[PDB]
Amino acid sequence: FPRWKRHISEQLRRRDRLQRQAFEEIILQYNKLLEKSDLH
Amino acid sequence: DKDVLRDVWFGRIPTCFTLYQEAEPYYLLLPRVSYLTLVTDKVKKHFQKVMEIWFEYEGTPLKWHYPIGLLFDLLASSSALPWNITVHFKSFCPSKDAIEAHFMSCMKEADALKHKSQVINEMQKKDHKQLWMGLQNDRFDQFWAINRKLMEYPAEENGFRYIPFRIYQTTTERPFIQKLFRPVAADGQLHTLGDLLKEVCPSAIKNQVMIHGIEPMLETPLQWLSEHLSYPDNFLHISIIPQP
Repeated sequence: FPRWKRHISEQLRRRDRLQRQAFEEIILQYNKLLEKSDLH
Repeated sequence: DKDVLRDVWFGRIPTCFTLYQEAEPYYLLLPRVSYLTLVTDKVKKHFQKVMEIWFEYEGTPLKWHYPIGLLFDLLASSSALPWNITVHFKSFCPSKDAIEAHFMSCMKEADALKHKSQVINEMQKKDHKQLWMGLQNDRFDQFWAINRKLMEYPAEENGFRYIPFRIYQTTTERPFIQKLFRPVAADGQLHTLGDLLKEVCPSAIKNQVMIHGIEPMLETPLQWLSEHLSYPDNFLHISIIPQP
Protein backbone atom coordinates (compact mmCIF):
# COMPACT_ATOMS: atom_id res chain seq x y z
CA PHE A 1 0.00 0.00 0.00
CA PRO A 2 1.25 3.52 -1.10
CA ARG A 3 1.73 6.14 1.61
CA TRP A 4 -1.55 7.98 0.84
CA LYS A 5 -3.73 4.90 1.18
CA ARG A 6 -2.08 3.94 4.41
CA HIS A 7 -2.85 7.49 5.48
CA ILE A 8 -6.57 7.31 4.62
CA SER A 9 -7.01 3.94 6.39
CA GLU A 10 -5.16 5.08 9.51
CA GLN A 11 -7.16 8.29 9.64
CA LEU A 12 -10.48 6.51 9.23
CA ARG A 13 -9.71 4.06 12.04
CA ARG A 14 -8.57 6.88 14.23
CA ARG A 15 -11.71 8.79 13.31
CA ASP A 16 -13.93 5.92 14.30
CA ARG A 17 -12.02 5.52 17.55
CA LEU A 18 -12.59 9.11 18.55
CA GLN A 19 -16.14 9.46 17.33
CA ARG A 20 -18.16 6.21 17.18
CA GLN A 21 -16.42 3.93 19.74
CA ALA A 22 -16.00 6.57 22.43
CA PHE A 23 -19.72 7.34 22.43
CA GLU A 24 -21.66 4.12 21.61
CA GLU A 25 -22.05 2.56 25.05
CA ILE A 26 -22.60 5.83 26.93
CA ILE A 27 -25.28 6.97 24.44
CA LEU A 28 -27.01 3.56 24.72
CA GLN A 29 -26.86 3.73 28.51
CA TYR A 30 -28.17 7.28 28.53
CA ASN A 31 -31.08 6.22 26.39
CA LYS A 32 -31.90 3.33 28.72
CA LEU A 33 -32.00 5.88 31.49
CA LEU A 34 -34.11 8.31 29.46
CA GLU A 35 -36.70 5.56 28.78
CA LYS A 36 -36.69 4.66 32.52
CA SER A 37 -37.28 8.29 33.40
CA ASP A 38 -40.22 8.56 31.04
CA LEU A 39 -42.00 6.07 33.33
CA HIS A 40 -43.46 8.35 36.03
CA ASP B 1 -9.88 -1.17 -0.18
CA LYS B 2 -13.13 -2.98 0.72
CA ASP B 3 -12.42 -2.07 4.32
CA VAL B 4 -12.28 1.60 3.38
CA LEU B 5 -15.68 1.25 1.74
CA ARG B 6 -17.13 -0.28 4.91
CA ASP B 7 -15.41 2.19 7.21
CA VAL B 8 -16.85 5.04 5.21
CA TRP B 9 -20.28 3.43 5.12
CA PHE B 10 -20.44 2.78 8.83
CA GLY B 11 -19.24 6.21 9.95
CA ARG B 12 -21.06 7.72 12.93
CA ILE B 13 -21.27 11.19 14.44
CA PRO B 14 -22.16 11.54 18.15
CA THR B 15 -24.92 14.10 18.42
CA CYS B 16 -26.66 16.04 21.14
CA PHE B 17 -30.15 17.33 20.31
CA THR B 18 -31.26 20.20 22.53
CA LEU B 19 -34.66 21.93 22.44
CA TYR B 20 -34.43 25.61 21.39
CA GLN B 21 -34.87 28.15 24.24
CA GLU B 22 -39.05 20.15 30.53
CA ALA B 23 -37.05 18.46 27.75
CA GLU B 24 -33.83 16.54 28.44
CA PRO B 25 -31.29 16.64 25.62
CA TYR B 26 -31.43 13.62 23.30
CA TYR B 27 -28.26 11.80 22.20
CA LEU B 28 -27.86 9.86 18.96
CA LEU B 29 -25.16 8.42 16.73
CA LEU B 30 -25.94 9.68 13.23
CA PRO B 31 -24.88 7.89 10.08
CA ARG B 32 -22.51 10.14 8.12
CA VAL B 33 -23.77 8.76 4.82
CA SER B 34 -27.46 9.44 5.35
CA TYR B 35 -29.89 12.36 5.62
CA LEU B 36 -31.36 13.95 8.79
CA THR B 37 -35.06 13.37 8.03
CA LEU B 38 -34.39 9.75 7.53
CA VAL B 39 -32.68 8.97 10.81
CA THR B 40 -34.26 11.44 13.24
CA ASP B 41 -37.78 10.06 13.69
CA LYS B 42 -37.07 9.24 17.32
CA VAL B 43 -35.76 12.75 18.01
CA LYS B 44 -39.04 14.18 16.81
CA LYS B 45 -40.87 11.55 18.87
CA HIS B 46 -38.87 12.36 22.03
CA PHE B 47 -39.33 16.11 21.91
CA GLN B 48 -43.02 15.69 22.52
CA LYS B 49 -43.91 16.70 25.89
CA VAL B 50 -45.10 19.67 23.81
CA MET B 51 -48.68 20.58 22.76
CA GLU B 52 -42.90 20.36 11.34
CA ILE B 53 -39.63 19.98 13.31
CA TRP B 54 -36.37 21.50 11.94
CA PHE B 55 -32.70 21.48 13.00
CA GLU B 56 -30.04 24.10 13.31
CA TYR B 57 -26.33 24.24 14.18
CA GLU B 58 -24.95 27.54 15.63
CA GLY B 59 -27.44 29.66 13.65
CA THR B 60 -27.30 27.64 10.42
CA PRO B 61 -30.38 25.59 9.47
CA LEU B 62 -29.34 22.05 8.58
CA LYS B 63 -30.78 21.28 5.14
CA TRP B 64 -32.65 18.05 4.45
CA HIS B 65 -30.85 17.27 1.19
CA TYR B 66 -27.21 17.27 2.34
CA PRO B 67 -25.53 14.19 3.79
CA ILE B 68 -25.13 14.36 7.58
CA GLY B 69 -21.39 13.75 7.37
CA LEU B 70 -20.83 16.68 5.08
CA LEU B 71 -22.90 19.04 7.28
CA PHE B 72 -20.92 18.03 10.31
CA ASP B 73 -17.57 18.23 8.51
CA LEU B 74 -18.23 21.67 7.17
CA LEU B 75 -20.07 23.35 10.02
CA ALA B 76 -19.13 21.65 13.33
CA SER B 77 -15.96 19.59 12.88
CA SER B 78 -13.85 22.40 14.30
CA SER B 79 -15.83 22.13 17.53
CA ALA B 80 -15.62 19.47 20.22
CA LEU B 81 -18.05 16.51 20.26
CA PRO B 82 -20.90 15.70 20.53
CA TRP B 83 -22.28 17.70 17.59
CA ASN B 84 -24.61 20.21 19.27
CA ILE B 85 -27.80 20.51 17.27
CA THR B 86 -30.73 22.70 18.18
CA VAL B 87 -34.26 21.44 17.63
CA HIS B 88 -36.97 23.87 16.52
CA PHE B 89 -40.73 23.70 16.08
CA LYS B 90 -43.05 24.90 13.32
CA SER B 91 -46.80 25.27 13.95
CA PHE B 92 -47.54 23.58 10.60
CA CYS B 93 -39.16 17.38 6.63
CA PRO B 94 -39.63 15.96 3.15
CA SER B 95 -41.34 12.68 2.41
CA LYS B 96 -39.35 9.49 2.18
CA ASP B 97 -40.45 9.52 -1.46
CA ALA B 98 -39.08 13.07 -1.75
CA ILE B 99 -35.74 12.09 -0.25
CA GLU B 100 -35.57 8.96 -2.47
CA ALA B 101 -36.20 11.14 -5.45
CA HIS B 102 -33.43 13.57 -4.50
CA PHE B 103 -31.08 10.67 -3.90
CA MET B 104 -31.82 9.10 -7.26
CA SER B 105 -31.49 12.42 -9.11
CA CYS B 106 -28.03 12.66 -7.52
CA MET B 107 -27.09 9.14 -8.55
CA LYS B 108 -28.31 9.91 -12.07
CA GLU B 109 -26.17 13.04 -12.25
CA ALA B 110 -23.22 11.01 -11.04
CA ASP B 111 -23.92 8.26 -13.59
CA ALA B 112 -24.20 10.65 -16.52
CA LEU B 113 -20.90 12.11 -15.40
CA LYS B 114 -19.10 8.77 -15.09
CA HIS B 115 -20.23 6.75 -18.11
CA LYS B 116 -20.53 7.23 -21.91
CA SER B 117 -23.62 5.03 -21.70
CA GLN B 118 -25.80 5.49 -18.63
CA VAL B 119 -25.54 2.38 -16.44
CA ILE B 120 -28.26 3.46 -14.02
CA ASN B 121 -30.82 3.81 -16.85
CA GLU B 122 -29.96 0.26 -18.08
CA MET B 123 -30.91 -1.06 -14.66
CA GLN B 124 -34.37 -2.17 -13.58
CA LYS B 125 -36.67 -0.32 -11.14
CA LYS B 126 -35.97 -3.33 -8.92
CA ASP B 127 -32.26 -2.34 -8.69
CA HIS B 128 -33.06 1.32 -8.02
CA LYS B 129 -35.36 0.35 -5.21
CA GLN B 130 -32.60 -1.83 -3.83
CA LEU B 131 -30.21 1.15 -4.00
CA TRP B 132 -32.54 3.28 -1.95
CA MET B 133 -33.55 0.52 0.52
CA GLY B 134 -29.86 -0.27 0.85
CA LEU B 135 -29.26 3.29 2.00
CA GLN B 136 -32.42 3.53 4.13
CA ASN B 137 -32.05 0.23 6.03
CA ASP B 138 -28.33 0.64 6.57
CA ARG B 139 -27.45 -2.49 4.63
CA PHE B 140 -23.96 -2.24 3.05
CA ASP B 141 -24.28 -5.58 1.25
CA GLN B 142 -27.60 -4.88 -0.44
CA PHE B 143 -26.62 -1.36 -1.50
CA TRP B 144 -23.15 -2.29 -2.85
CA ALA B 145 -24.58 -5.30 -4.64
CA ILE B 146 -26.00 -2.74 -7.09
CA ASN B 147 -23.57 0.11 -6.47
CA ARG B 148 -20.74 -2.13 -7.73
CA LYS B 149 -21.85 -1.73 -11.30
CA LEU B 150 -22.11 2.04 -10.88
CA MET B 151 -18.42 1.99 -9.95
CA GLU B 152 -17.32 0.07 -13.01
CA TYR B 153 -15.55 1.63 -15.93
CA PRO B 154 -14.22 -0.18 -18.99
CA ALA B 155 -10.74 -1.58 -18.22
CA GLU B 156 -9.06 0.19 -21.13
CA GLU B 157 -10.03 3.63 -19.82
CA ASN B 158 -8.16 3.81 -16.48
CA GLY B 159 -11.03 5.59 -14.76
CA PHE B 160 -14.45 7.16 -15.12
CA ARG B 161 -15.08 9.70 -17.88
CA TYR B 162 -15.62 12.55 -15.40
CA ILE B 163 -15.43 12.50 -11.59
CA PRO B 164 -18.65 13.42 -9.71
CA PHE B 165 -17.61 15.88 -6.97
CA ARG B 166 -18.96 18.94 -5.18
CA ILE B 167 -16.73 21.34 -3.32
CA TYR B 168 -18.15 23.21 -0.29
CA GLN B 169 -16.55 26.34 1.17
CA THR B 170 -17.08 27.26 4.84
CA THR B 171 -20.89 27.19 4.98
CA THR B 172 -23.72 25.38 3.21
CA GLU B 173 -25.11 28.88 2.68
CA ARG B 174 -22.68 29.29 -0.24
CA PRO B 175 -23.44 27.14 -3.28
CA PHE B 176 -21.14 24.20 -3.87
CA ILE B 177 -18.84 24.17 -6.83
CA GLN B 178 -18.90 21.73 -9.78
CA LYS B 179 -17.31 21.44 -13.21
CA LEU B 180 -16.20 18.70 -15.62
CA PHE B 181 -12.98 17.16 -14.45
CA ARG B 182 -11.39 13.98 -15.81
CA PRO B 183 -9.50 11.48 -13.57
CA VAL B 184 -6.63 11.12 -16.04
CA ALA B 185 -4.33 13.88 -17.29
CA ALA B 186 -3.48 14.20 -21.00
CA ASP B 187 0.01 12.74 -20.42
CA GLY B 188 -1.79 9.66 -19.10
CA GLN B 189 -1.06 9.88 -15.40
CA LEU B 190 -3.73 9.87 -12.70
CA HIS B 191 -5.08 13.20 -11.45
CA THR B 192 -4.87 13.95 -7.73
CA LEU B 193 -7.04 15.72 -5.17
CA GLY B 194 -4.38 18.39 -5.39
CA ASP B 195 -4.88 18.69 -9.13
CA LEU B 196 -8.64 18.98 -8.68
CA LEU B 197 -8.34 21.73 -6.13
CA LYS B 198 -5.67 23.53 -8.15
CA GLU B 199 -8.08 23.63 -11.10
CA VAL B 200 -11.52 24.10 -9.53
CA CYS B 201 -10.71 25.94 -6.34
CA PRO B 202 -7.13 27.34 -6.21
CA SER B 203 -7.66 29.17 -2.86
CA ALA B 204 -7.78 25.94 -0.88
CA ILE B 205 -4.04 25.46 -1.37
CA LYS B 206 -4.40 27.81 6.11
CA ASN B 207 -7.20 25.55 4.93
CA GLN B 208 -8.38 22.07 5.74
CA VAL B 209 -9.62 19.79 2.94
CA MET B 210 -11.92 17.26 4.56
CA ILE B 211 -13.57 14.21 3.07
CA HIS B 212 -15.68 11.97 5.36
CA GLY B 213 -14.13 13.53 8.47
CA ILE B 214 -10.47 12.93 7.56
CA GLU B 215 -7.83 14.81 5.56
CA PRO B 216 -6.38 12.89 2.66
CA MET B 217 -3.00 13.72 1.28
CA LEU B 218 -3.35 16.03 -1.70
CA GLU B 219 -1.36 13.56 -3.76
CA THR B 220 -4.16 11.00 -3.48
CA PRO B 221 -5.39 9.86 -6.90
CA LEU B 222 -8.82 11.30 -7.60
CA GLN B 223 -10.12 8.17 -9.41
CA TRP B 224 -9.58 6.04 -6.34
CA LEU B 225 -11.15 8.67 -4.07
CA SER B 226 -14.18 8.65 -6.32
CA GLU B 227 -14.46 4.89 -6.05
CA HIS B 228 -13.88 4.72 -2.32
CA LEU B 229 -14.70 7.97 -0.52
CA SER B 230 -17.80 8.90 -2.43
CA TYR B 231 -21.03 9.13 -0.47
CA PRO B 232 -23.82 6.70 -1.49
CA ASP B 233 -25.17 9.42 -3.79
CA ASN B 234 -21.96 8.61 -5.76
CA PHE B 235 -20.59 12.10 -5.23
CA LEU B 236 -17.38 13.32 -3.58
CA HIS B 237 -18.64 15.95 -1.15
CA ILE B 238 -15.57 17.91 -0.17
CA SER B 239 -15.26 20.45 2.61
CA ILE B 240 -12.84 23.37 2.56
CA ILE B 241 -12.71 24.60 6.12
CA PRO B 242 -10.65 27.30 7.79
CA GLN B 243 -7.91 26.06 10.15
CA PRO B 244 -8.38 24.99 12.84
